[PDB]
Amino acid sequence: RREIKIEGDLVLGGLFPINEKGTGTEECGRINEDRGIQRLEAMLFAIDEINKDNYLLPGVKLGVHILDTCSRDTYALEQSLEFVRASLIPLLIAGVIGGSYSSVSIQVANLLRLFQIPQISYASTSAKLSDKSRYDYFARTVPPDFYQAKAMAEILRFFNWTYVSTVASEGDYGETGIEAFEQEARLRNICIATAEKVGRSNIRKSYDSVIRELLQKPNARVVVLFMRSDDSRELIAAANRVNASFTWVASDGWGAQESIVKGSEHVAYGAITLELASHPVRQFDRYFQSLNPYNNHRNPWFRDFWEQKFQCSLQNKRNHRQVCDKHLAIDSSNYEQESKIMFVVNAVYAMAHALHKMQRTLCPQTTKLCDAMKILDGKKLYKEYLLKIQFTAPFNPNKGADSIVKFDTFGDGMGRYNVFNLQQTGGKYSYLKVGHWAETLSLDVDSIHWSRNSVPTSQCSDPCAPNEMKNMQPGDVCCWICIPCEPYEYLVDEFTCMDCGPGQWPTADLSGCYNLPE
Amino acid sequence: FMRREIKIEGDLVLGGLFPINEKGTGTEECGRINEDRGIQRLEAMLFAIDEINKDNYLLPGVKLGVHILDTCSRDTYALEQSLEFVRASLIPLLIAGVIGGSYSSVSIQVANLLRLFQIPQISYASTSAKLSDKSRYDYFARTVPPDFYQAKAMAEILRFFNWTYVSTVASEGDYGETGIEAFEQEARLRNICIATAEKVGRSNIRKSYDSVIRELLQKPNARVVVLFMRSDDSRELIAAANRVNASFTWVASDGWGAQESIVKGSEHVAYGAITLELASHPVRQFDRYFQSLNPYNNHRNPWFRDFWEQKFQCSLQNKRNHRQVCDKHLAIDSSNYEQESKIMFVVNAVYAMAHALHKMQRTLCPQTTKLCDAMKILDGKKLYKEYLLKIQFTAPFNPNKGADSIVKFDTFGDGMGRYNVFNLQQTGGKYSYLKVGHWAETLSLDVDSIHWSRNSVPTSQCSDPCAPNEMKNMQPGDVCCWICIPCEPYEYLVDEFTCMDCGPGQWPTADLSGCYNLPE
Ligand SMILES: *[C@@H]1O[C@H](CO)[C@@H](O)[C@H](O)[C@H]1NC(C)=O
Ligand SMILES: *[C@@H]1O[C@H](CO)[C@@H](O)[C@H](O)[C@H]1NC(C)=O
Ligand SMILES: N[C@H](C(=O)O)C1[C@@H](C(=O)O)[C@@H]1C(=O)O
Ligand SMILES: N[C@H](C(=O)O)C1[C@@H](C(=O)O)[C@@H]1C(=O)O
Repeated sequence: RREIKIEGDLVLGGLFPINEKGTGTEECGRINEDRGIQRLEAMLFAIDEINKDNYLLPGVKLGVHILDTCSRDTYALEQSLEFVRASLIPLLIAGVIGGSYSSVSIQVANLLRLFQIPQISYASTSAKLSDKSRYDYFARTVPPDFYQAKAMAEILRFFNWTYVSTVASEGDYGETGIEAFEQEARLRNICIATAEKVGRSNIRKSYDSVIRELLQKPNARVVVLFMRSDDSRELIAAANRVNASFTWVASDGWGAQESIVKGSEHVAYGAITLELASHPVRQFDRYFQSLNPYNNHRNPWFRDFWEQKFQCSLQNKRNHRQVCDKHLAIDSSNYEQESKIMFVVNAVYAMAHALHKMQRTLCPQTTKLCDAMKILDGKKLYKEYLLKIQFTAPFNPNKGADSIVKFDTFGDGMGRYNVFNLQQTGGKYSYLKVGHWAETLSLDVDSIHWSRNSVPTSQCSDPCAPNEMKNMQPGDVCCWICIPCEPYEYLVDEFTCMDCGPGQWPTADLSGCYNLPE
Repeated sequence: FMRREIKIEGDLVLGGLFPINEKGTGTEECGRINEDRGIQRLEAMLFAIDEINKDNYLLPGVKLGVHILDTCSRDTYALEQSLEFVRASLIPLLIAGVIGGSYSSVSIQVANLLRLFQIPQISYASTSAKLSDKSRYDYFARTVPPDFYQAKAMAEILRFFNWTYVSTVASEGDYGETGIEAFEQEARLRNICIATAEKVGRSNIRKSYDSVIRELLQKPNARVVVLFMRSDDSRELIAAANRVNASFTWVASDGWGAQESIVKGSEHVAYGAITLELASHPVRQFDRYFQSLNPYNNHRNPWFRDFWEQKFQCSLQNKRNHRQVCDKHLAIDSSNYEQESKIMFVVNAVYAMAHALHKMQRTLCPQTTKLCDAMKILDGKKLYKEYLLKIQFTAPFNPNKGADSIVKFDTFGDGMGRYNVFNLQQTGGKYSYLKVGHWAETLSLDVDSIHWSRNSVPTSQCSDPCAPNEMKNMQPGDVCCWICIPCEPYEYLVDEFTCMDCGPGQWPTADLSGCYNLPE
């Protein structure tokens, strides 16, 4: 029963997948270091900054009530009940920052709307959340996968990968994400060899079984992935067991996390992944690296985090071995800012700017929470927050690279993505930015390192022999057969053989006909 | 400081929600006791549970407990209270299902909460059509029909008496608005125009209502006013009309229904009103039960005392600093109590949940009549889809079995769309409601037994009637309003809307019905 409760004049609830999904009968498992602990600290970071800022909510201290979602929608939902009992020890919640997984953000959203509690997600990308008729108190600093799916399909359409396999996570993230892709695929004449999907309480066999099925479609060497972070790790490990090798094209679920490929790097080599377009928040690196078990007591999960990151033990762990060097530290050699940290910070600041404007509007005489704001109107708040437009928390260089945080009419963020390629050049494995997507695809193909040093081929059928075969399309529009032609016929075009006619014969290259002698 | 509730343990527990108290006015959350739709309905659930707990053929071996809460007639409050039902699935009683919501707004919000934890819910009075949408309210069912039908019965009654020009007033919320929306659609199809569409709502005071009356008055021709309002709001509107002594022929939905409490203190303003209510029949055994209740033998209902003091204008030792202690011989009886119109639906709702749990226990626990391990943790999703397919004869408390006394649900989880039409009379010096018809699929009513307002069957049309002596009825663009064109002295009225030349040698009769020959 861990949580972070910090009092304040106004309190923001927070939800993070601090722990991985519990396996079997347990509800929570291992620590999610980057997407759990880091992101949690980024909200703590943002709250601290805002509490030191004399121009944003001066006179109104922001507190928090942060809870673990353990990467499970049902668990996050039960936890969230904590945010609403509040409006009846318990802290009144002005708004909630959170949900990483779309499924948890959705369920939490169905609960928070009942009590008019605004919610801002910093990572939930499902297109379902754009529906303001169902999630009317939900907003997010990231875009809907309606766009990510387009970026992925256009990438395949570029390298002409017309025959691919897809595996998607069960849940609102993977399923709706994969559906969007399928639609985008059709429109670009891309066929799906086989559509697999893993899900809830799935064990090895479920994944091993997916690898087998992918293998049963040898021609489909490129496999599209729209899977949760946890499931991705599982699928990669499975491929590693039977040493399966495909060119992976995964969504942000996998993203640019090295943790997903750890221990199966050669299997994911050459993979192409996507992640929302972002830039690290510099002041955050300083904050996070200054954290250690001695100065960070407000984060009840930090000790378990520390022990797992460094393979520790102090006096607060199970019956293990190897105590830990008091000189260990989070630093430039073992830490790298999580890709979505920026969105966590701007989500919190968005809520703050929305409360600030509301306080200036209802409390014109003081900087304090006046009686008129004693009981917040969350409906108004949400429609005082949707219209917000401000420059990304100080923590962002320039102001011309469109560093403005604001929301769509659907409460969504801008659909900008970056494309990455998992390389290893320097002995070590890393993600290199090899392109991006803003409205049209963009990537310099020369910097990409493929699997098996060769740009992958993923088509239904083998290419026809030149010397004489014509391309023949059967019933579908992806597969075909090759029909060698009569020695006296030439290829008027790729799919049609025609008689050169009397006195004539086809040219060595079969492009035309030359006259016969004798 | 003291938030009351009823907690009775059992092998299985049913949550309950009833508007025991009226909406609180101003800063307070709850107000006066709602006697009929509050206390009665509450006790009808306690009644049903007792009977079930004595029935050896229904849930024998499994005692039903309850967790009944007050909604104070407010969705937000009902919502906060319901949280109690979900925390339970984590002192607290585990909820197998919830019986409740009277007002649609509370049933809807509660349904939005309960579905998240797959807790089945059966409402005994919420009629909003929205609730038929199993894509949003997938854990909700009800023993009553959607107003999709009630609105049709109302529009067909107007179309009958040719009331083509009417005003409407709807309560803000899912009951009044969706209800009035259905009527508006039904009206158009039957060529009925709406003079003015008013609507009262949340935190509304006198002026909001007085203002509605004034606007109704600004449409004198529309003498018939259609109402689709909550009980509480209805009472306000009628009180408002009573102040400026405004008089219209009211056609109200079940919200008003056949409650005498709505008209009390303004009976002459509501005289001749026509109201609808769901077709039901009193549950005889309940009369006996409710009548045997008194502050001495009914300690399990923590609201009964307040109830008592208000019904009789009492005081004992558990009340404010008032006067007049109360006669220890008072008693609820045939002279001061009449079964609330929807009691039958509360009993059936509760019985439906029991039958659903009963069938599930017989299925999952084949060796005993006890709640076996297999059912220690109920699968609410299954319960709901074991409960939707339920079909049984109305709790013993219903005579015959041929008048279709079978409780079941639509594919939408709704009940059957059958209504009764009532007329507010006063013949015997006292005001009362008289059944003057009913609606099953087609309207039906014997016009002769109806007592109208101002002893004359109302006229509710757009334009003033044409002068006889020479005017012809003329229809412009719509089918509700018209203009009257006096005719030439040499024209007669071949028909109400047509003037024709009598032709040479002839001249129209004083009456204008024909032409007579000219002398000279
Ligand atoms: C097939 O893909 C290659 C690789 O980008 C490209 O050069 C070529 O133009 C494409 N051909 C088709 C079918 O458009
Ligand atoms: C309604 O109008 C019809 C047709 O004009 C008429 O026959 C009927 O009597 C009217 N209904 C009543 C009873 O007012
Ligand atoms: N975009 C993911 C989702 O909406 O579910 C979210 C990823 C993240 O936390 O960055 C998590 C996921 O892997 O699904
Ligand atoms: N049928 C009403 C509704 O759906 O809201 C319900 C009436 C009742 O409790 O009998 C209450 C109301 O007044 O609206």
